[PDB]
Amino acid sequence: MFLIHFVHYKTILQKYTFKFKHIFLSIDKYNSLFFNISGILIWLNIIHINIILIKYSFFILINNFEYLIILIST
Amino acid sequence: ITSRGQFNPIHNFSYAMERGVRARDVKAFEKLITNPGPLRVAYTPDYLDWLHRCYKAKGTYMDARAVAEKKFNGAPPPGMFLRPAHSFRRLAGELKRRRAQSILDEVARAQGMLDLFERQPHFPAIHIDRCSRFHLVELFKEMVLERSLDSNMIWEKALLYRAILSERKPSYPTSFHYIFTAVEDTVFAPTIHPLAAKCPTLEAYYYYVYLVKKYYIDNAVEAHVVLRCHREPNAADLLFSNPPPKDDTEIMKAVELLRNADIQRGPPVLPGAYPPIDMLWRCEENLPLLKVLLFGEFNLIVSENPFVKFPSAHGFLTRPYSTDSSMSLANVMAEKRGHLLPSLPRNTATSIDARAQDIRRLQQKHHRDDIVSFQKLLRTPSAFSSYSDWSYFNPRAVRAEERDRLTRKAVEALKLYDSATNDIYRHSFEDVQACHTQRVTERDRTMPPYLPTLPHFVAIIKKDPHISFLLHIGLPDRNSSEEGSAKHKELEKRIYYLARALYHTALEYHNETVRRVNRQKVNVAASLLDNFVEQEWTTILRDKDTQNDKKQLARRLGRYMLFANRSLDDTGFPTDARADDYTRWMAPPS
Repeated sequence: MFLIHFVHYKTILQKYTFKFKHIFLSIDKYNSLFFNISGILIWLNIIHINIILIKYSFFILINNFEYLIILIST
Repeated sequence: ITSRGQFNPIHNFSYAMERGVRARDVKAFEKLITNPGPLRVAYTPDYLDWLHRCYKAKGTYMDARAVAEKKFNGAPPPGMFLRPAHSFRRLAGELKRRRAQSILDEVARAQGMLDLFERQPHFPAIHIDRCSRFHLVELFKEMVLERSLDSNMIWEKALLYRAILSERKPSYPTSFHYIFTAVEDTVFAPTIHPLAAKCPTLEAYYYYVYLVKKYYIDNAVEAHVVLRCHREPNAADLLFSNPPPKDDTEIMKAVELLRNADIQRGPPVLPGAYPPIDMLWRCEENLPLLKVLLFGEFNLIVSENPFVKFPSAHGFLTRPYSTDSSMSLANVMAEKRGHLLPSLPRNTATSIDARAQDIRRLQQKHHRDDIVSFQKLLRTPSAFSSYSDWSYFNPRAVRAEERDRLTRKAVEALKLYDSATNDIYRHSFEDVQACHTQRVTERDRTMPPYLPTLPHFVAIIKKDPHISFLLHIGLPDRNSSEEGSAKHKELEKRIYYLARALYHTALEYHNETVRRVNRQKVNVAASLLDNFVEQEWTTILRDKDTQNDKKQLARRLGRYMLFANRSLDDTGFPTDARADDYTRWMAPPS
């Protein structure tokens, strides 16, 4: 039987906060140092030189993977 | 319930309308409104209209309610259903309504009666033509006598009313004529003797005539002002009137003329003593004078501001304006600061004197404009309301408290009337079927056993070992000695303050602005309590071993934890939160 009619209180208080980072926030990426390329030399069958900026080059990279390439002041 | 310029019924229409007596024509209604018994209440046309309309509406109401109940052999709120008659809940509800409505009715009429003998404008004239010694004496002892502090002022009041009635005779309306019978019929004690102890002297009467003629008194109101100011050392100054008073040559001449003209029909000093008050009410001889007195109070009261006519008496009768000035500030501040502090550096002295002047200027500048703006702001419930704020001065104005008591009684009655709604009417059955689907659960779905309630906090701050010790044992006994009762009162009072503060913080906890302020109230309260406890504790320990005595018991309790440095949240319990967080929440306002 029913004796009464009432209004339904509830305590919805969130007072605690637990947020956990999903895994992919910590995954790696590939980051690189970046300087302005002053020049480039490519050689595979035939050598080719491109010069963007002529200055005394303070750093030089050599990379052999497919074609021989030399990145000047890179 | 009443506000300024509200109409209230002094009639009971309900009694006759339940018997089935109803009026149709306006003549019938006028016949309904006239008291047979001695008193005659006149009305403004306006109030009379309002009352008429109300009457008609009550006719229609009782009619439609009765017709509804003859058809069924009230009308529910929108989503509701009528419980059966002869159901306990409905019987209770209806009972509640009967009682509440009787209360509201009585209150309405009581406030009407207050209006009637406070001489509100819509009750322009109370006529006494039909009264006999009983009615007159009783009216006198309830209205005039009881209220008055001073006995001797009543006589003055009487003679001055006699003088005003006698001098203003042409301008009065026809309905007043009867009262003049009583004026010519007044009995005076012979000039200097059986009536000497019973009645006042003619000399006196002519003094008051001098006053009506010299100050142009038209009213019971200006009467009131004059009668309060005239015996005082500054009299000429207080009572100096805006149209300036006539020169005493003409006046004393016209008084000579009246005195003489009234002899052939059969600077005057303020008069002497009069016979003891009782004579006035209990001697047949004074009966006409008494009559005048009553007529003087219940009529002769007009709206007008007496302080247009007597602009200098406003400060004396009612309080003066604060913007109106009747040493240097620096010297005052020096006097408060005492001799134990350095005298103000004379930079700051000079600076403060400068402010004192600028403030003087602000006062003088805003004095008029504030007054004007204030009345204009009142003429426009609304923020501005009251029992009495009226522009005009009423010497019989009712005490605010009598009206407030009624109002409070009426608001209880209203809440009672509102209760019964849920007893008489009910929700749809299946709505409560639905409602019982979500059960009440102890843990979540029920409100927590600690709500903000004053005894919850009083208990919390009395639950502390040190304060519990101070209350019971520590202080010298409350009944035994005087220091005991004194200390006890103060400890209790301080607990109480800190409790009220915590409580009001708990209620408003959610809204930031109010919470920071209430928080400052907690700080002040707790600081007071802490200083009292600390002091009394030191006293206990110093005051001049034996096993388990007072001092040992005290030293066992340890260090007293200050209520200031306590961190209690909304529920009156110490916080879950980190100290840095709690501190930030409760920080002072800016």
